[PDB]
Amino acid sequence: CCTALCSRYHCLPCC
Repeated sequence: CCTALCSRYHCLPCC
């Protein structure tokens, strides 16, 4: 994902 927030707010996947 983008950073860590595995939420549907960052990229979409899990980080």
